[PDB]
Amino acid sequence: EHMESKLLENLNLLKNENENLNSIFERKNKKLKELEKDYSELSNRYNEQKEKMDQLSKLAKNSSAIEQSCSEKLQNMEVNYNSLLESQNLYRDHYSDEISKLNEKIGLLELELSNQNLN
Amino acid sequence: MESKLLENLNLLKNENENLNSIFERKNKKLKELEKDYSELSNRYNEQKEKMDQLSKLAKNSSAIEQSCSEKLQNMEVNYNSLLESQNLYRDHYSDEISKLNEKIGLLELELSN
Amino acid sequence: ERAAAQSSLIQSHMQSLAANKPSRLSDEVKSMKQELAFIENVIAQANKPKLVNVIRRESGNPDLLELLMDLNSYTLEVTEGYLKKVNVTEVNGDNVLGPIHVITTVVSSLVRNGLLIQSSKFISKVLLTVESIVMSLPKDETMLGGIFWLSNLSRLPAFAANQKTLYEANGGDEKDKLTLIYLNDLENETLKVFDKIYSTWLVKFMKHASAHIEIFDMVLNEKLFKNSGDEKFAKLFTFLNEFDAVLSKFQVVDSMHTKIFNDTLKYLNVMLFNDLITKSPALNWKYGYEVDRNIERLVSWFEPRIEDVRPNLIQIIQAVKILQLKISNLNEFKLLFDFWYALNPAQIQAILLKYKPANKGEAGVPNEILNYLANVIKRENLSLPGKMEIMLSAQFDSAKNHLRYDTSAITQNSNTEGLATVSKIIKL
Repeated sequence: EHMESKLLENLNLLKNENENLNSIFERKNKKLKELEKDYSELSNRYNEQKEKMDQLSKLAKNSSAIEQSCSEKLQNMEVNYNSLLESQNLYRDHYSDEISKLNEKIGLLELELSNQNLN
Repeated sequence: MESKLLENLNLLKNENENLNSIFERKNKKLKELEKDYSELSNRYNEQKEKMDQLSKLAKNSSAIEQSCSEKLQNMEVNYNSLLESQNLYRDHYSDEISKLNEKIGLLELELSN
Repeated sequence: ERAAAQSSLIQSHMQSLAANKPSRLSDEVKSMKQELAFIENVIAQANKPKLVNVIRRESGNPDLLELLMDLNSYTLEVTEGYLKKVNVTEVNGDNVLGPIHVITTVVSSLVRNGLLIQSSKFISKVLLTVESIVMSLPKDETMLGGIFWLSNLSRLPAFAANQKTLYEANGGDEKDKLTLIYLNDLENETLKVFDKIYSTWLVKFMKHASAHIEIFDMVLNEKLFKNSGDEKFAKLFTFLNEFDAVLSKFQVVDSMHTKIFNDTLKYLNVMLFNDLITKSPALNWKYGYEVDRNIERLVSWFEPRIEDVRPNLIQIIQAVKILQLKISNLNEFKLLFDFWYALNPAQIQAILLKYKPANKGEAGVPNEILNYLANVIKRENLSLPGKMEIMLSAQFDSAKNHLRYDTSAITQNSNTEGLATVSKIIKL
């Protein structure tokens, strides 16, 4: 009677806490079955950024070979232009001067012969 | 009626005991996941950084094929501007040479008379 | 006047035979320098010379003409008495030009008293004995040992051409012609003896010292890029200064101190080129630039002291320019041939053969080109004397206009010995 009274209210207090527990074990399920979807997508996203990064690796060496390549050609070329030019100077410097030296002698020879003609 | 409505009380408590433990077991596994999604969410910012630097390692080695492959293109020109410009010098002399010869031709005539 | 018909004849020939390929500039200039030298020789159009003594008289005491007339003795004293004896590494420095002073005085008053067939003797005996001493000197006393006797000798042909100014403007049929001719004469057999001793001394000097320095390794070697050659270059310089010193510690004429440095380069030029197609080893456009730049430092030490240095090393500074511009167009090359005016096609065929690009079977020398040469090579060969030469020899011009008198300093660093000393008293 008065005992089944503090016994019913004591059982209905568990039913409330069973349905409360059940309410919360369903959410704590919504979380784990949802972090898994975003952990499989970020598990995938991670290989797409590691394969995309392997292309930056190939394109890095590929373009480093060009840069480095070209560089040598520049020097080879610079030394080439240089040498060429630095010579064209000696060439002229030397000949124009060899010519003038020459013309000089002719003038001189002719003078000591136009002098031996007027005396 | 106080032994059956007591059973239903013993049943629920026991069941609530199980039901609350697999709730324990769950949230303990959601914790570990939150950990792997936080670790493999870092590795997504580690690669997103090495990437932005290979982004600046490529903009440099690309602002070069430009500079370089250009100063080399320029050169060509200037190296050919020298060559062609030689044709012009060999002449200056060839003709300067012939001029020096007439001075000798006419002179060698002054001697045979 | 009659002879104005022999010129016009031998000439009417040199023009028909004058005015077989469109030879280039380098070939034409020679062609010219030849027609010119020729024509000149044709404008100056011999039989029995004889040695003769003349009368004495003037400033000739009865004891003076007496010492002279005893050649046998002033010489021996000069010769074996002190000249041969003199230790160069140790001469007061007071009298440095001693030997020259001495040698002159004698020759001087010996000539004053027209006893030529007495001096010619002396001087000839002296020359042979100086030469000797030079052709002796230790591998060490080969440095300040050479110089010392050379600048002393460089003065003889000078204080000869000067001893000419003296007996000239007179006009006397005996103590002028016979004399003006024995002195105009001496100038020669002295100049010979000086140059010839100098050329064999210098050469020899450079050999030995080029190893002390080990110049190859610093300017024609791959093994050394390092500022280490900048460390050895330091030694080179530390060495040139030393060499500079000498010339001065020994009142070496001025326009001589200079010929020397040009010559110095010249040898190095040869040697540097020669080994460039020997050791070298493999040539490469880059290798050129290394060596061209190394050559910069070497010339660096001379920039300040002498004028126009690089014309001595033309043979290699040029050579190198080549390597520096690997060519692949036969035409280009063909057009740029007129460029290298210091090397004959033969040596080019040399520099260019010993060429392989370490670039990795990349920058390879054409066959089309290598040919053009071999051809040009052959053509020239028969066209003049018989094969052009490749290896570079080393030789230096005369010291004719680079020798100098100057009684001044001579005495300023000249004292004396025995017999001569008294021969100077009784002079004037």
